[PDB]
Amino acid sequence: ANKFKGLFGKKEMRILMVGLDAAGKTTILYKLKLGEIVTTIPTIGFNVETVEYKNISFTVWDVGRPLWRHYFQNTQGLIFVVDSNDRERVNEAREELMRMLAEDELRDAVLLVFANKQDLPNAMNAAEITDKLGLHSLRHRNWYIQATCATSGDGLYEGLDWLSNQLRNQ
Ligand SMILES: Nc1nc2c(ncn2[C@@H]2O[C@H](COP(=O)(O)OP(=O)(O)O)[C@@H](OP(=O)(O)O)[C@H]2O)c(=O)[nH]1
Ligand SMILES: [Mg+2]
Repeated sequence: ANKFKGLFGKKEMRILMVGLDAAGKTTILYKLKLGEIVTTIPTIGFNVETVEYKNISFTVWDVGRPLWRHYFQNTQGLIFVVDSNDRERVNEAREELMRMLAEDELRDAVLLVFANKQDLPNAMNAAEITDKLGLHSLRHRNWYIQATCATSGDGLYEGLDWLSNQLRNQ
């Protein structure tokens, strides 16, 4: 029994999940067990991973283009995954997140931040990640931060349940 397959209602739901390389995004995709990850290379050096099961679709790429903006406009949910143990690159994660949120095509996207790798000893917790990313500053933005360990699965249901509920009841 796959807990994610009935988590997104029955209407079309499109989610874009991005983040710096090594944040844990591909790990999350596999954990959903929603089918084969299809990799496309729309242009050399731009790798896109897609998972689709019935009404739910995840699109994934690393950050850090015209095609990006066409992916944006159809995006209802935006997930930003961050390596909570990588203090050296947390500011870079912030700048990439803020760059995406400045895009008009994502103006109405609901934002879920996965503060990933919470299993590691010296990982910043979700409150610290919230402050380092400046999420309290966000304007006209429906956002949530969820502590996760993608390799164990902890937190993934909780975050996606929050996001799905927001998308289905608004
Ligand atoms: N400790 C820990 N590691 C995690 C967690 N999530 C992902 N990882 C690990 O981090 C590395 C990068 O994950 P990946 O999903 O490839 O990230 P990406 O797709 O965002 O680039 C992988 O290890 P490798 O590259 O070494 O195989 C993966 O196993 C987590 O919650 N905790
Ligand atoms: Mg990857």
